[PDB]
Amino acid sequence: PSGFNVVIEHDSEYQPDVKVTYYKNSIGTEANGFDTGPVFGGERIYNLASSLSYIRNKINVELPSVYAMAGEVVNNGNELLLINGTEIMRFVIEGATITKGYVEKVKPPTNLIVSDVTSTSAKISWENG
Amino acid sequence: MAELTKITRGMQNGAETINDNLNKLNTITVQKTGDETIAGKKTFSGDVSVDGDFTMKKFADSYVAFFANKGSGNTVTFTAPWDCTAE
Repeated sequence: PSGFNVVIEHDSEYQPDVKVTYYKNSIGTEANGFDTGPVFGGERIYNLASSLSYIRNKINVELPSVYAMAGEVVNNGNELLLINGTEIMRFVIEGATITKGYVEKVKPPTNLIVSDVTSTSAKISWENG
Repeated sequence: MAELTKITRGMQNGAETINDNLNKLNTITVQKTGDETIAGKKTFSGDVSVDGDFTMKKFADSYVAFFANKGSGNTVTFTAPWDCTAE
């Protein structure tokens, strides 16, 4: 929909910052085993532009739809890693500890409309995320 | 001395084996700081100086020797225990 959304659950009662990077063939992600890639340690690191929004204990990292990828989620507490083969999308939190992280699958409803409103009732209608 | 697992191109858990080898080296090595306990026979080729409090077990057994004649007291005959200076 709006984009590709990665949820980061943390222990802060506030709004931790998140910095997103992307890189291929870092140590342990090479297809033919350790150091079988074209640039040992990892190829070009790209900074990914994110739009962040917050609720208590949950950061929602909205990235452009073009970056959308599958993959294993690794939680290292200081950083979250979205590993898809050779590709890694790295999320670095500031001022909190990552509790759990995941690509948002169950997404919140959207076009909320109040119709047929009377003194005693109203009808709420929406659209799936 | 320590048993490290070989790091080869194409190996399976490269990052994890490098981490374990670094951790092995870090915990088995004698370091230039902090209080430690060192096992094994340590032979020093060069000079050794102890600025702090040097402790050695059995100094008089190790470095001094007393030999005297019981039955006569004029002629002491003995086999030197180590390279020494006599008084």
